[PDB]
Order: sequence, then structure tokens, then C-alpha cells
Amino acid sequence: LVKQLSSNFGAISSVLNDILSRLDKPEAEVQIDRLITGRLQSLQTYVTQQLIRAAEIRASANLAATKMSECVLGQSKRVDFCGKGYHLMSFPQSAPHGVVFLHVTYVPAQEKNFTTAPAICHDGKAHFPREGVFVSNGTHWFVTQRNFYEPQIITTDNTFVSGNCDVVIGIVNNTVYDPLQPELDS
Amino acid sequence: VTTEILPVSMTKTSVDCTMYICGDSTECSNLLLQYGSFCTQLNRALTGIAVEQDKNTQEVFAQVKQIYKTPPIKDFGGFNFSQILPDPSKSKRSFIEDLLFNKVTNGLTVLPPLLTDEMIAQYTSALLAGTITSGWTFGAGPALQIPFAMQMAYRFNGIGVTQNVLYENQKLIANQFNSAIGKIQDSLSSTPSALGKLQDVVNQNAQALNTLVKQLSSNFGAISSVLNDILSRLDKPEAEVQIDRLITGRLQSLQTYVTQQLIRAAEIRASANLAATKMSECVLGQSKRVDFCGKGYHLMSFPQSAP
Amino acid sequence: STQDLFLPFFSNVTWFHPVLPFNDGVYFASTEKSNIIRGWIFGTTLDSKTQSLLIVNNATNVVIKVCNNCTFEYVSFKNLREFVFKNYFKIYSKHTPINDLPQGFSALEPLVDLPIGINITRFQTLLYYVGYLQPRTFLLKYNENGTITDAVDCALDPLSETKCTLKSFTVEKGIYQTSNFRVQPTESIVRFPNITNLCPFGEVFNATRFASVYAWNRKRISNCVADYSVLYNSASFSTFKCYGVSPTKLNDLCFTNVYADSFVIRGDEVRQIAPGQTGKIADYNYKLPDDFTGCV
Amino acid sequence: NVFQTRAGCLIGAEHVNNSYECDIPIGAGICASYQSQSIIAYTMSLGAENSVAYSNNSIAIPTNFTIS
Ligand SMILES: *[C@@H]1O[C@H](CO)[C@@H](O[C@@H]2O[C@H](CO)[C@@H](O)[C@H](O)[C@H]2NC(C)=O)[C@H](O)[C@H]1NC(C)=O
Ligand SMILES: *[C@@H]1O[C@H](CO)[C@@H](O[C@@H]2O[C@H](CO)[C@@H](O)[C@H](O)[C@H]2NC(C)=O)[C@H](O)[C@H]1NC(C)=O
Ligand SMILES: *[C@@H]1O[C@H](CO)[C@@H](O[C@@H]2O[C@H](CO)[C@@H](O)[C@H](O)[C@H]2NC(C)=O)[C@H](O)[C@H]1NC(C)=O
Ligand SMILES: *[C@@H]1O[C@H](CO)[C@@H](O)[C@H](O)[C@H]1NC(C)=O
Ligand SMILES: *[C@@H]1O[C@H](CO)[C@@H](O)[C@H](O)[C@H]1NC(C)=O
Ligand SMILES: *[C@@H]1O[C@H](CO)[C@@H](O)[C@H](O)[C@H]1NC(C)=O
Ligand SMILES: *[C@@H]1O[C@H](CO)[C@@H](O)[C@H](O)[C@H]1NC(C)=O
Repeated sequence: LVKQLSSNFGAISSVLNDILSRLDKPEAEVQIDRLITGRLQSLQTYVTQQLIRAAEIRASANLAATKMSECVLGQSKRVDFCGKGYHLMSFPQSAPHGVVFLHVTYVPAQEKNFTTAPAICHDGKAHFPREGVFVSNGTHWFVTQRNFYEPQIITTDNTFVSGNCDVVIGIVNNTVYDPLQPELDS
Repeated sequence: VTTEILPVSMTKTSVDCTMYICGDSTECSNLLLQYGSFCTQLNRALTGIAVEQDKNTQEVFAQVKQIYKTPPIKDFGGFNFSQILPDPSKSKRSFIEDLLFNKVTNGLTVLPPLLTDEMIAQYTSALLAGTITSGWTFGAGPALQIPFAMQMAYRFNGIGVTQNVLYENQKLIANQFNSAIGKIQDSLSSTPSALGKLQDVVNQNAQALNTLVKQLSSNFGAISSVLNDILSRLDKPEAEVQIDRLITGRLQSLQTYVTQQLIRAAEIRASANLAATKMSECVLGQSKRVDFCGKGYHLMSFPQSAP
Repeated sequence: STQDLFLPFFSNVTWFHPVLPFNDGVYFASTEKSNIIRGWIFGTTLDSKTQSLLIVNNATNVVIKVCNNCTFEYVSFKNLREFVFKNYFKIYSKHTPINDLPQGFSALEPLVDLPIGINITRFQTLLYYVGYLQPRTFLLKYNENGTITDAVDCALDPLSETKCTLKSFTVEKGIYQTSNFRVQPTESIVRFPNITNLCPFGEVFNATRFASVYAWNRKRISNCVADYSVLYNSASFSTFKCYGVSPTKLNDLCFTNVYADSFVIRGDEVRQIAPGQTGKIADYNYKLPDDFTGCV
Repeated sequence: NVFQTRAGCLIGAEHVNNSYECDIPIGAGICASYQSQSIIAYTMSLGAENSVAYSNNSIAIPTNFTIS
């Protein structure tokens, strides 16, 4: 913008005072009009660019406000909205003309292969895990939560019965320990 | 299985301000020097647009660290992804990606996109393979394999339906899914207007270029739109005035073109941000946001590349 | 950023230890200790019958002349003396103590401006390096004191064009679109249809009976491609003139109607065939409009 | 030392058969980088390949985590 003040745009001089000091009215009007046309067009271009850029910035600011709300003031489920991983929390840090979020996320780290099944036959009944998956270390079957290997023994509390053994594809076999039988026996 | 089309990038274009205005002429170029730095900032604007286009594609597709690949054995519990998985024989594009790529049809230069269509296809293949074999885990950490039927049981839990409901209806659900994919094929193959969203983009740019070039055929008040003829018929004091009229007109045509491109690129960037968000929340995970990912309770999403 | 006559960086500066052309401007350095280097002659022939600038720096005084018929007269190897001579006449200079040609950088504050307007094509030194200047665009780095501490020669190599584009002396890593390549046209082609359909001067000039002066014959020539070489290029004619055109321009322009009148006249009265002509042939027989356009 | 790429003529950059993460994007898949040292041009790499050990009864369950 400032540099565009040094351009003749066709006049005899980019400096307005020179045109004023070197010419009478009827001709200085012509030269000054050329200058006015050029400089007006330079302002319009500047202002248009600014309008578009400001629109882009406020899109970014609306996104930043959304991240502050859903991400700092809460705990988001939206994937990769609040960093790579399972979002835990976020902290906002002011920066010149902007904001910086520090997204604290949980990343599963050390993993193992297991054998898995969708259900379990017990007495011609199909047992499914309440929450978790059935895993097998190779010989015995446990039920674990899905995001951190923590095997519990399979009981009628980890699982719920549904249907019978003859419909599910891939069902396997174990005892399903019932905690109350020992108490009824003891 | 519904379909959602989103524009992601425009055509990267660049215009040599001086050829457009003063094409291969020195009298015109020295007259154009008087206008200052209009040409350099036109080029700056267009360059910003082009770099932005590459960033748009990078954000939508390059959301996967590694390049997962489907196992040769395709026992996905009864589901048949063969029509969205890549075609080894063919550009290693899927079947549906092939339908899509078929159904879309002076100083000016066009720049090539940074990611070739082959690499876009590899990206979407990677996302697809990761989704099929690992679930949503590959977008949160390391890809953890899980039987597809069991992954889908998770997703049923996700929408609130007990997971015994899938295992007991696995064959029925698999059949409905396979049938729905077939219908997708048919719906795309038959009617073209489906891809209007993408096709329109192309049309717009093409029109906006034609207009630009057509503006070279206007006097803007000069005695002729042919710079050489103005030059060769008139004496330099008067040829300079006529050429000034031409330069002003053509320069304004460029400014109009560039402003339209900037506004349009803002539209496209908004759409590309939407597409990136849909990729993340909709392909890489399972969304609770209502109607963000099609009508119904969302289970999974499959990304397919298109022009 | 300035477009001016400068010394392209790293160029081959000729070394001497004769007369040299001035093509467009001359850098002149000299590593001196014994100051044999006094002065300069500039000009086109440096021999008389033209004006040849003379400059002498003699031991107290700076004689400067444009000689007789003199139009002007001004008066006023550790020694590295640098000079620039460009054309009116402008001399810049500089002088540093150094301890062949030195790596480093220094500007050349001007000294003199002779408003003489001589024609110079050759020059010689009055008892050193001679460079020539080119129209180059430089990017000069004026420091805080207003001195030129660095320059960039914007056509030295791609990196220099980059720096000039950015108007910066340091380039961050990236790709920058600096210029526009254009394949230049290697030649020109002019094509038109065959050159048939000439105006038949073979009836006017190759006739057999030249009619009377008072009753002069007038035939039409038009709707043709009239050869204009033959009439003005033949030496057979004892007179070829035209009064409204360049007779050596007829093979370009075009005319609506061509008329050709033939007559037999006295040789002496031939002069009376012209626009604005007086006499019996001129008045009573054939009068040419005072603004007549055509030829005789 | 002249290399014709789908984006144009690349002069002064050394074609390479490897592939790296894009350093300086040139276009149509080609990137270039400074790497005795010189400037190299190569087809960019989309990422280290991987293949999840999918099977109809195998599951991988993390046993540890990292807060990042
Ligand atoms: C597979 O599961 C069985 C569960 O029955 C594990 O066996 C137990 O292992 C611990 C420690 O090795 C012993 O203290 C228990 O007495 C074992 N119980 C039985 C019934 O064997 C077995 O260790 C698991 N396999 C692996 C590799 O951990
Ligand atoms: C899982 O356990 C069930 C026990 O109910 C097994 O089912 C029996 O299998 C035998 C031979 O396959 C049949 O003769 C019985 O009639 C079956 N009984 C029932 C109630 O199904 C089943 O075979 C076991 N799974 C495996 C792989 O051995
Ligand atoms: C998955 O779906 C495709 C549909 O395209 C099946 O491919 C067809 O299979 C039948 C018999 O195998 C062939 O006669 C057709 O020519 C195939 N068409 C195509 C386009 O491949 C494929 O068989 C299905 N997968 C399974 C396991 O049935
Ligand atoms: C699971 O087994 C496959 C091959 O059997 C192997 O590639 C993979 O690395 C194993 N998983 C882990 C966590 O070691
Ligand atoms: C799983 O795949 C194996 C292939 O080795 C096959 O033998 C087995 O029957 C499959 N299980 C189910 C439930 O389809
Ligand atoms: C300018 O010159 C003065 C000497 O008078 C010196 O003190 C100062 O450092 C110079 N400025 C710069 C920027 O070198
Ligand atoms: C989990 O990883 C940390 C290091 O990040 C390690 O100190 C710890 O022992 C690991 N836990 C297990 C159960 O291996």
C-alpha cells in the first residue's frame, strides 16, 4: 500500500506537490486525476484483501472458540478434534494474536496379541461380555476392558446371557464361574 | 449406506500478468511499469491460492501415519468390501473410485497438484484398510487388530444396541450391507447429476478462465483490441493513450478474476475443512453427532477419492 | 532496488600493464604506488576534426578540457584507486589502501558531472584494470549511516534473482517463483498470396503513340497490385518526381483511384508539369491542382 | 544433471531412487531436499508401510499407555 504511493499511474510525477507546484489548474487537474484513480484503486485492492483475510481469521477464531469450549471446558469425544489420542484435557496458553492449546491425550502404548471370541458357551447358553472382550492368553479365557489389558475371571457378573449356543458364529467354551454357588455351598 | 460428496481442492492456476496484459510487446510493458506493483501482488494472491489447495488435500487425506494394507485373506465376517477395496489389476483404484473418476468431465498456466491421484488413492486405501482391520484404534494410536464382526459389535454398542443383536443377526446384517454397497454402485453408475458438487467446481473454474481470456478481445474504448494494430497504425503519442485504455481494461479483468478466485478458494477451503473433520470424526471413529455422518445412527464411514 | 549501469559481479576485468572502446561506460581501477597514472583522453577519434575530452590530474591541479575550439575548461601497490566513467559526463571514484584485485566491498561516492555532451566511443589513459558497465538491476543495502555495505547483482545466478525478488539478503528454505521463461522467436515469416494482378503500366509506359499536350489522354489504373519498383528503378526515364508522396513509398500504401494521363511536350516546358505550375502547357493545356497528389 | 519431471524441467537437482517425507514440494509427487551434500529430487513417501495382522480370532489389546 505504501509503495503504491510512489507510482505515477501515468501522471508526470508521483509526488502531488510537484504537480501542484509545476502546473496551473486546468492541467494539474488532469494529472491529479490520474493519481487519484491509481491510488483509489490501490486502496480498494488493499481493503478487499483485508476483508477476505479477516473472514479467514474469524473462521479460525470461531474454531478456536469451539476448541476452548468443547476442549478446555469439557472432554471431547470428537476424534482428533483435540489432539491425536483419546482426549483427556486441554490447557489454553495466550500467544501474540492467537491461542495455543496443550492437548493432554491418552495413547495406548504396549500391546499384545490374544485369541478372542465373541461369546462363550456355558450350558447351551451364550454369554456375552457386559463391557469388555473375551481374551485368551493361549489356554484360559478372561474378560478384559478394551483399552487396557486387565483380565478378570469370567463370571456371571461380567457377562449376560442371550440365546443359546447354536446361532453365534465363533462362539467358544469355558466355565462361567458363578460367585454365589460357593456361598450357597458354604 | 448413503453417499456424501465434498469438494476439496480447485485447480491451481497462475497468470503471467505481463503476458496477459502486454503480451509480447515492449511499448506496452514500459507503459505497464507505471502502475507499480499490481502484477506482483496478483501473482502473490494466486500463489497463495495454489499453496492452499495443496494444503487442503493434505489435510483431508494425509491423516494416517502409516500405510496399512488389507490382508490377502478376506474373511471379514461375511461383509464384502471388494467394491471399495483397491483393484490390484487396474491406477490402483477401487471400483467405485473408477466410476467416480469416469463420471466427472495467453500467459495462463496450470500447475499440477502436489499429490497425484495415485497417491490420493493410496491414502484412501490406507484409511480403508486401517478401518477394516483395526477399527477406530488406528486413528488414536497404534493400529490394533480386531475381528470385523467384533468391531461391528462394538459399533452396535456405540449406538445403544446390545451387541448380542449383531452376533445373532450377523448374516442378515452382512447381507444388507453388501446389498447397500451394490445399490451405491448402481446409483452412481446411472445418474450423473449426483456428482454435481464436484462437477460444478470444475465448471466454475473453466468458465472463469474462459471469461478472462475472452476479455482480451475487448477494446475497452480503444480503437482496437489488438495491441499490435494499435501500435502499427498510430504515432506513439496517440498509441500511448489507446494502449493506456487497453492496459487499464485488461488489468481490471485480472483483478476481477483474482478476487473471484480468492472468494471461491475461501468457499473451497471451508468445504475442505468440513471434509477433514468428517474424515477424522466419521471415518477414524464413530460419531454421536446427529446427521453429521448421514441419516440414521452412524456405524462406520468409507473414504473414496474423486476428482 | 535500482536499475542502472553497473559492473556485473565477477566479470572478467581486463588487465593492462592502448586505446580501448568505451562501449557504454567504463570501470577503471588501478593498483598504484608510483602514480604514473595521471589522466585520460576520451572521444571518438582522439585526433582533430572532432571534440575529444581531455583530463589531467597534474600534481596540484585538475585541468579538464573539451578541446582549439574549446567548449569547456574546468580546473580544481597499496593505492587502490577506483573510478567509474559514464555518460552528460559523470565520474565517480574511490580510494582505499590495500595490502590482485581485492575481495571485499566498497561504494564509490561521485566526484564530478561535466555537462558537456561529448560523443565518446574510445578512450586512453595518460601515464590498471578496465571493466565495462552494463544495464543491470542491483539491490543495494544502505546501512544505518546511509552507506552501501552490500549489493546484489540481480542477474548473477538464480540465488541472486531470488534475493532480489524477495527484496532480502537472506532466503528461508523453500521454492520461490522468481521469473518467467519465454522461448524467444528465432526469426520472422511474412507470407501473402501470389503477387499477380499488377496495374498495367504496359499500356501507359509501353505504348506506341504519345498523344497531344492540349488533348492529353487519361486512362484508369485501379483494382490491381501496382508495381512501383519498375518506374522509379529504371534509369531510362529522364524525370521521375512526385508531389504528394514519397516516391520511394509507393510499394506500401494503397489508393482508391489511379489516373494516368499521357502527353507529348517540349523538353523545356517539361518543368511546367508540376503542381502550382504556370505556362501555356500549365494553364491552357493541362493544369495540375496546387495540392495535386501523384507523380510525373 | 537435468531431470524431466511431470511438473517441468528440474536443473541442478540430483534424481534419487529413495523416497522421504516431503521437504520442499515441487509437484506431481516430486519433492526436493538438501541432503558431499547436494540437492536431491525424489518421489515423496506417503508413510512407512504397515500391515495389521488381521485374522478372524486375533485381538491386540494395549497393556500400557503414555500420556502425551
Ligand atoms: C493363562 O491363564 C492361566 C489361568 O488359569 C494362567 O495360569 C495361572 O498362572 C499363574 C502364574 O503363572 C499361577 O500362579 C496360577 O496358579 C495359574 N493358574 C492355573 C489354573 O494354571 C497362566 O499363567 C496363563 N498364561 C500366561 C502365559 O500367563
Ligand atoms: C463347546 O462346548 C459345547 C458344549 O455344549 C460343545 O457342544 C457339544 O459338542 C459335541 C461335539 O461337537 C456334541 O456331540 C454335543 O451334542 C454338543 N453339545 C451342545 C450342547 O452343543 C461344543 O462342541 C464345544 N466346542 C468345541 C469347538 O468343541
Ligand atoms: C464380493 O462381491 C463381488 C461382486 O462384484 C463378487 O464378485 C462376483 O463373484 C461371482 C462369483 O464369485 C462372479 O461370477 C462374478 O463375476 C464376480 N463379479 C465381480 C465384479 O467380481 C464376489 O464373489 C463377492 N465375494 C464373495 C466371497 O462372494
Ligand atoms: C501379533 O502377531 C503378528 C504375527 O503373528 C505380528 O506381526 C504382530 O507383531 C503381533 N503383535 C504384537 C503386539 O507383537
Ligand atoms: C477363522 O479362520 C480360520 C482360518 O484358518 C477358519 O479355520 C475358521 O473356521 C474361521 N472361524 C470362523 C468363525 O469363521
Ligand atoms: C557510522 O559512523 C560512525 C562514525 O562516525 C560510527 O560510530 C557508527 O558505528 C557508524 N554506523 C554504523 C551502522 O556502522
Ligand atoms: C509402562 O511404561 C512405563 C514407561 O513409560 C514403564 O515404566 C512401566 O513399567 C510400564 N508398565 C508396565 C506394566 O510394563
